Amino acid sequence: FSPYAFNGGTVLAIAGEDFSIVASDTRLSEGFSIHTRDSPKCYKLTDKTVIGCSGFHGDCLTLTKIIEARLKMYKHSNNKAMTTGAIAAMLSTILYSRRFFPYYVYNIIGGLDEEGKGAVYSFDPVGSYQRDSFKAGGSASAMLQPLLDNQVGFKNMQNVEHVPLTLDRAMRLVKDVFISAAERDVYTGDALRICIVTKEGIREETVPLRKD
Amino acid sequence: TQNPMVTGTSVLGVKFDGGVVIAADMLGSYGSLARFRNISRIMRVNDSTMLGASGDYADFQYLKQVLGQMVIDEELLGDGHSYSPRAIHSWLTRAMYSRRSKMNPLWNTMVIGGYADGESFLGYVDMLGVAYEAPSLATGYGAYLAQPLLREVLEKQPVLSQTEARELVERCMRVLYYRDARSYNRFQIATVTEKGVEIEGPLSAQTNWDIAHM
Amino acid sequence: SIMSYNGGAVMAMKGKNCVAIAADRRFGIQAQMVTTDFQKIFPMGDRLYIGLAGLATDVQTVAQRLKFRLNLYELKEGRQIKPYTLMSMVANLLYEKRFGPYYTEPVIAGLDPKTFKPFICSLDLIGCPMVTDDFVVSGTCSEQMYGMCESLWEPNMDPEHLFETISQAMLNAVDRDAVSGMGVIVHVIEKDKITTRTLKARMD
Amino acid sequence: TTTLAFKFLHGVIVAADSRATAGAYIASQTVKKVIEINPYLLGTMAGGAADCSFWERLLARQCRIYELRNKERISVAAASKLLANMVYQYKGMGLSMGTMICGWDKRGPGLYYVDSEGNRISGTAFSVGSGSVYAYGVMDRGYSYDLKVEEAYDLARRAIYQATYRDAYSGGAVNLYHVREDGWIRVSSDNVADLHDKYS
Amino acid sequence: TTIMAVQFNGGVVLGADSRTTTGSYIANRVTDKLTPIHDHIFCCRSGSAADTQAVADAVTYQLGFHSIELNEPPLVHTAASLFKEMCYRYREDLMAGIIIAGWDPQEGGQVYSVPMGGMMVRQSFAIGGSGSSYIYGYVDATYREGMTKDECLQFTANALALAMERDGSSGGVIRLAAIQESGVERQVLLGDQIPKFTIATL
Amino acid sequence: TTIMAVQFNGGVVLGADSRTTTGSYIANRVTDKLTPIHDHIFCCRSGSAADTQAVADAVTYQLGFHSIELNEPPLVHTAASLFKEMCYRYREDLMAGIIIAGWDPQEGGQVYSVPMGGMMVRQSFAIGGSGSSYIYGYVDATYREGMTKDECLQFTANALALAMERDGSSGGVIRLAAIQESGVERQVLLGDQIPKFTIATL
Amino acid sequence: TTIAGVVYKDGIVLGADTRATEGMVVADKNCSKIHFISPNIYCCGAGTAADTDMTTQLISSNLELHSLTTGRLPRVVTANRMLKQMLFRYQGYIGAALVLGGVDVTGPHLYSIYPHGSTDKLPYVTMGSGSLAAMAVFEDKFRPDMEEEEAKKLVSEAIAAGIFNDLGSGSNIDLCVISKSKLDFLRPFSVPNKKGTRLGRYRCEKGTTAVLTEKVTPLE
Amino acid sequence: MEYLIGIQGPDYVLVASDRVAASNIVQMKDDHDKMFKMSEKILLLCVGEAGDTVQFAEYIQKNVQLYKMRNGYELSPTAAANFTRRNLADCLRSRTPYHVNLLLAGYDEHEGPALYYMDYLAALAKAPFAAHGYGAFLTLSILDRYYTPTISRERAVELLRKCLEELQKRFILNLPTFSVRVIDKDGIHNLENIAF
Amino acid sequence: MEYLIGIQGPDYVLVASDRVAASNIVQMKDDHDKMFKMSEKILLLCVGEAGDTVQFAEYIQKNVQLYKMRNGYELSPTAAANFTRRNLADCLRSRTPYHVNLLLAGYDEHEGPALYYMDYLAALAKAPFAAHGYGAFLTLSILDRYYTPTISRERAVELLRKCLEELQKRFILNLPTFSVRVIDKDGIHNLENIAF
Ligand SMILES: *[B]([O])([O])[C]([C][C]([C])[C])[N]C(=O)C1=[C]N([C]2[C][C][C][C][C]2)N=N1
Ligand SMILES: *[B]([O])([O])[C]([C][C]([C])[C])[N]C(=O)C1=[C]N([C]2[C][C][C][C][C]2)N=N1
Ligand SMILES: *[B]([O])([O])[C]([C][C]([C])[C])[N]C(=O)C1=[C]N([C]2[C][C][C][C][C]2)N=N1
Repeated sequence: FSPYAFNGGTVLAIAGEDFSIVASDTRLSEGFSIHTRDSPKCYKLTDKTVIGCSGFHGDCLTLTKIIEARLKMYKHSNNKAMTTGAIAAMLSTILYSRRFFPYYVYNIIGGLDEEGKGAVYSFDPVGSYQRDSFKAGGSASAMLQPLLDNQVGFKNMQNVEHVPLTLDRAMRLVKDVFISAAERDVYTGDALRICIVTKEGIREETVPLRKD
Repeated sequence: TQNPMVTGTSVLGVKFDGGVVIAADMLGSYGSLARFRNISRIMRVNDSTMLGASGDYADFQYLKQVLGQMVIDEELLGDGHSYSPRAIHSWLTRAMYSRRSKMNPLWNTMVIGGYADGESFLGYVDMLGVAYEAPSLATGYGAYLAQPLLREVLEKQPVLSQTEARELVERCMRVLYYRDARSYNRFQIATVTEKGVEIEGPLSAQTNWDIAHM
Repeated sequence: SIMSYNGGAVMAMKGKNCVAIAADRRFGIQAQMVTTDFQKIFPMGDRLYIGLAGLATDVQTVAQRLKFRLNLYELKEGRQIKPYTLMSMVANLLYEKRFGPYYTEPVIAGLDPKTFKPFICSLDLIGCPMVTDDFVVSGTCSEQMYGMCESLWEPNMDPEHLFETISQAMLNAVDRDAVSGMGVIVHVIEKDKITTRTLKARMD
Repeated sequence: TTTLAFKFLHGVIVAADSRATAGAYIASQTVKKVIEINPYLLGTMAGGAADCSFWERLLARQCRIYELRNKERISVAAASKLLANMVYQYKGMGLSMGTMICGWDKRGPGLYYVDSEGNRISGTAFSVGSGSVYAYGVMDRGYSYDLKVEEAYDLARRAIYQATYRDAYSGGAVNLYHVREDGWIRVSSDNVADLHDKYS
Repeated sequence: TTIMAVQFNGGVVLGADSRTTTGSYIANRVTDKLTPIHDHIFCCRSGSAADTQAVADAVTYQLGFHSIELNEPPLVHTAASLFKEMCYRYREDLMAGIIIAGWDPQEGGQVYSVPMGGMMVRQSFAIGGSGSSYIYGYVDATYREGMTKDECLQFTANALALAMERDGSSGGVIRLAAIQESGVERQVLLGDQIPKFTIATL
Repeated sequence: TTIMAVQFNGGVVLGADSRTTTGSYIANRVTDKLTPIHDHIFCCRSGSAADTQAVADAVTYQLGFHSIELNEPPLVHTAASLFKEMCYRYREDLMAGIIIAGWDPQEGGQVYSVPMGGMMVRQSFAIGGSGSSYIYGYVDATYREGMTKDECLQFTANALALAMERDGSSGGVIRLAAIQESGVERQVLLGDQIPKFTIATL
Repeated sequence: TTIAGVVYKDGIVLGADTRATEGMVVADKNCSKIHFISPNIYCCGAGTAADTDMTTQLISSNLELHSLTTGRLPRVVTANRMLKQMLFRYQGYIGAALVLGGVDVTGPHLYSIYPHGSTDKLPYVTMGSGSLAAMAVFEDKFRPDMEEEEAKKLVSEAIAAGIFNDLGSGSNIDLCVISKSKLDFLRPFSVPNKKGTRLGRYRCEKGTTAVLTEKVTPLE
Repeated sequence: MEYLIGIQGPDYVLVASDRVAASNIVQMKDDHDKMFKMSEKILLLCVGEAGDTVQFAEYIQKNVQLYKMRNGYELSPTAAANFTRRNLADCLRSRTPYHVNLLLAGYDEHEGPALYYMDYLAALAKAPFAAHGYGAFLTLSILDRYYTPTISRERAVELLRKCLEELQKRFILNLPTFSVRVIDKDGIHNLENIAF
Repeated sequence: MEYLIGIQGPDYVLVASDRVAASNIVQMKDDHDKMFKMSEKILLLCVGEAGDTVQFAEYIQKNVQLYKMRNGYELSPTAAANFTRRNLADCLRSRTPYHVNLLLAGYDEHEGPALYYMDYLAALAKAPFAAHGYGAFLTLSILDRYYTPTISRERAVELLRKCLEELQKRFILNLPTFSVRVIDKDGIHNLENIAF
């Protein structure tokens, strides 16, 4: 009896100086079949924090529910909402609590920090985490990471002036890298959900992808 | 339950304009043997919810009694509040995941069909605790055979009628009887609308064997 | 996996009237690097190059046996071998050991003799030919390479534009792989020249 | 992972690489393998990223609580002993961590190595990780107890550089720390690519 | 093992073989597989001898106590539900194939099937054991609605006899039981009384 | 798979299902399991499809050549002996359950059984396949000596139909064959023509 | 992989997808799965790609040699026998499940050969990982003696069912119509999938990549 | 674990190896020779399987010596390293594959000094310096940091000492003595053993 | 492999042990101490499992030191060796059994010197001399042939050298330094380390 199931799905996260984009595909699968074509992996935690998970859907559904409850309990005793950094630090301890029967989930929290600048936290299945600028996790994480490194991090480029990451240029980048991941990865496809975390709230955009 | 005993095959499910229709053959298989050919694999939770489970039949009977008590318990209070199709689906997802986390799951794959507050709900819960919603569902071998047919009708006609969805369910049941080696030609058809949950059958399909002569 | 024992990655791209073939130079046993100038790309005849990835011992064996066959073929029917003919030759060699195959995924790239039409292809361990129109990757970091080429490759690039694309794809693909890197060698095959330069990569 | 530590005449030098891997794939290249327990306590990490991170953070919380009750900073020997007893409970359960506790308490500079297996020894020069074997070569060769601060920084940087050149699981940058009597200080964080251009 | 239970208007008819084998050896050649759970409630045991005896004793205890508190003849469905509970609870530890069949004032003659997993299903007739596989086609082609208490006894004897010849784990004598409102009537069928079928010969 | 062969005065009657399953999926729902080895010699295949086809082709080749040299209709026993040879030779590599049945001028209508191991035994009627386990009791209680060519066709159709309902590996249509001295007569029984037995219901 | 075939009024219609995966990654989005055995006989192949090519290439050369000798048109039985006998000899180790369809003197014949060596002569067949999806379309809309255009539409729907429901199949749809007087190899027949248009350019301007060494060589 | 090492200079190759033969926990020999003289300017260092090393090194040697007899001239270091690599790679998928790691050192008149590294999977690789064994991990970094292409013979031996001294204090095994040789234009020269 | 050794004389016990702490193929420490001072005249030498040795030796030590505090007098060598044997034997069939081999040396005022040998299965045995590890096989025979019951302290140290010298030339492991101690009526005395 296997308690885990690979359901696929990729989640992206890019942090700006005033925003934070968290995108993911909406295809749930198993083996070679497609469960549903409409299953986004992005969840709105607070008003400035969005979590994205991929992997075993059973654990994603449970982890997300636990995080929702932990946020409510924290607001009851501390009388204030939990910050992005506090939600990342708390997730680490929750993932490591099941260290000998871990959640098969790849989480990528994206929001805004105290200052007001975009924040992105990448997590590992057992709980390890760190804050970065951009991050890709899922079944196409290895296909997208290198592109973001080159395009956003300006790695391996000798003659570039390194222009600031604007919200309009990052919106195209997320759409572009996911259109390339749907051409190679068989777990990525059908629809792309994009959540933009700004100071005026969380916006949501949906773009179609390949269905084959 | 590490190893299932008497199991059931695929359960179909498709949402239509004003309700949800669910089909399931009435057969309890013991390996490759058709042991029980008259068992109902569809249960009516309450007035707006119905359930169709595939897999271990003993687990389905345990869930049938654990759900029946819940509905009865809630009706005793009579405060107006009642479990919706979405609330039952949620409860089942937590029950399936909890069992799976304790290394002792209920070998089943359910299809929850309901109709409350003007919305048709079609849920799906497996033994690992994996759950989602969709316009049309199919478990067991129906995901490889019936799912493709249901999805090919909902792509050009997203909204279906009661008669259209029912005619599509019969076509899928007939295709499952030709290719699934663990299915029977005797099935039940449950429908949940504004009037409630109604079960019909046993029904049969119109199988043709012209290809046997060629 | 046996293929991930020595690491390495080969890439072939197509341009207007040119082809490019790049490869990593790190030779190493598992986690330890031995030399940083291992040859993974071999010349099969002026405008025809073959890049091999996988087990280093099978990379040298397959390159030597293919050369042995290629020499006899060119002497017999006194003419230059055609890119498509070499693929069939290589595929046939790999399929002889169908149940005890060589651990190497070849990547052929070159211009057709006389017509000078670009040609790139890749084969699996048992010799399964796959002729494409854009690019072909082979190595321990194909996923990373697949993502780079998919969003960088353009339909009709020139020699200079093609060199920049294949170099940026390899440099960013081998930086995500641990057992791949330590220098990158690129060969740009044109109609009258064969430019070969080693890119400045990370020595990690 | 490649982390080294050695105590010379002017305190303790701590250096580490910044690269996480998920098999052949390079997960990250900006991971901080050196965690600060407090102003006079440093802790290195090698092995299980989640294992070392959670247990060193647990040790840091224990050291802060200890200082509130006894109204004094914990020693380097007590800090390592605490951590050693923590991981011993889960011995032979899968825990993977090779830390190095460094600090300057009452008996001068102290450097202890503590792994998940059960080891807990003190020394003058340690090296944990998959690239530790390569780091040892350069370390010992250039190690001297009367090394100057500038010469000690060079040795630690050069030792991590050569280890990342030979080991595939070590790379990124080279974070260097210097523990003194007044407390540890962040010396530098040179990138391996820039070190390669300087050593060539 | 080859147990069988059929029902008629009045009540039900039970039947079983009597062979208990431990490998290729018959440890008990006259085993009594039909176990009385109550006055008008019996049960055919199949599977593990130790598991079926333990469960039958437990159910008999629980049913007896339950019937003394309610001051009424126990329902056949109640006995079957008790069996089902233990069969499902300890499904990973027990190996039983109980067939509960009896007669009560409410529903009359009933036959319940409680297979290995622990599921409970009511049928007009049920067959269990290792030798029941060979008579699946026979019971489906011979059973007819409206059988009397006399035809049911001949139907059960015929099916059990056919399973005893093909199965190595089934044999010995045949223990029948006809439960009605009047009471229970046991009957054994030995050598000459056991239905015989001419073996095809050239 | 459910194959069956019975014999009468004139010749023999064959029958089989048509389902070919690869797991819980029916790859071929109208498979022809009855294979002609010669003019008046057929054979029902069971077990592995690739193994039974390979052997049948080989035997058909050997029997055809043997019959052309002897200038005489081949004996049914000769065809069965050929099958037996290959079945025994490669018993550790093949998975077949062939049933050779035909008619020859010497012995008339004969039915031979060549099970997995490679043994050969002549019977008046034989059943093979995975679905033959459920009809063992039915054929033993229904078969009677003296059956005509018409009763044999109804006997085979009845037994195959009963096995198709209980077995998951058996189903589809029913392919019959009546071989006599006059020749071979094939016949298929589809949906409505397939014998039906009222399922016990409450 | 989704390969299928049907037998219409006067001919054979073969179809297949064009996606080739190397695990859960698309290696080739336009590979040919319909192989030429002879002028009147074609073959759709799934399973092990390398074995499917080598087996069809060998049988096609054997059928070509046989055709030159006899001087007549090859039969579908001959191709079937050769394949099934060779496949059986390797004891299933040559993973090659193909759909053999062609038209000869006896008419149009469609076979399905499995890796172990078993064959099936049916009016319609489906192979591959998306075989159950294509079979559902054939078991819901197939009718005997269909028109050429009707058979092409039904076989296109079968390949489309597999392409959109199976993760192992995608790209385009390949068709192959073999009749008594013609052979129409339509590749591609239908393109249900198309890469999305770029939202921005990522061109690598010259001089963006540093170079440590450089050596040019002038070829004749 | 046995230890081999090679250092290629401007016009010379410096090779060294441990001379310890051991069975289970005891050292049976403290003056074992792991170097095989293939020719006048070619040395084949071999380590690995108990019986395979000598069987393989002697077969190659026999053929290399046979080559000179029938031809009149010796095989070059490159050709000798390719011949041995081809023979080890042929047995790899055979009935009896030799599990041996080796280093080939030689001096070609028109090519200078050559140092070849080979593992047990028959993967040939020319290198400026190399090592085999569990001690290679500890000494490869020392080499890297101190080795320069124009290194002189005197500094090459001084550099060798450093690597061997590192093994003395860091390695867990007992390697007290090492065999040292040098190949240049005047053939192979025996150098004083480095003992500790 | 770690090495322990004990030699009991007429009125003294001589114990020695290697001071090498090692991880995989490298020696992390060359001055490690494997001796635990249980009391004023009791030494507990411990080797074995990585984490078990210290955990077990410190637990015994704590209890032996506790015994003296509450009673005013120390535990005898025999009682201390029986207490440790009883504790190791209780964990044997428990959830977490310590895999440690040890030697207990002590001097009792009314009983003289005592040398106890104990394996990981908690089997106590008094002996005139003993050893632990893979080096015990090579040195136990030397002891047997040269050890006499009336051996003097000076000859006991000379005899110890012979055993350690045998390890230097025969053992495959690297044990260059050894810790030496002696227990008599004046307590425990630190002897100069024997280095090679
Ligand atoms: B080091 O390489 O040891 C490094 C030290 C950490 C970052 C403090 N460890 C890792 O890189 C690392 C790798 N992993 C897992 C390996 C198996 C798959 C999941 C990740 N954890 N830490
Ligand atoms: B039957 O064959 O299934 C039968 C049913 C029982 C009698 C209720 N079972 C057995 O034959 C049987 C035999 N045993 C034991 C095996 C070990 C030795 C003691 C008998 N258990 N069930
Ligand atoms: B029967 O069920 O025994 C039947 C008899 C055959 C048709 C003569 N066997 C099969 O059903 C069967 C199926 N297969 C293969 C399994 C692998 C895929 C191809 C079919 N082999 N025998």
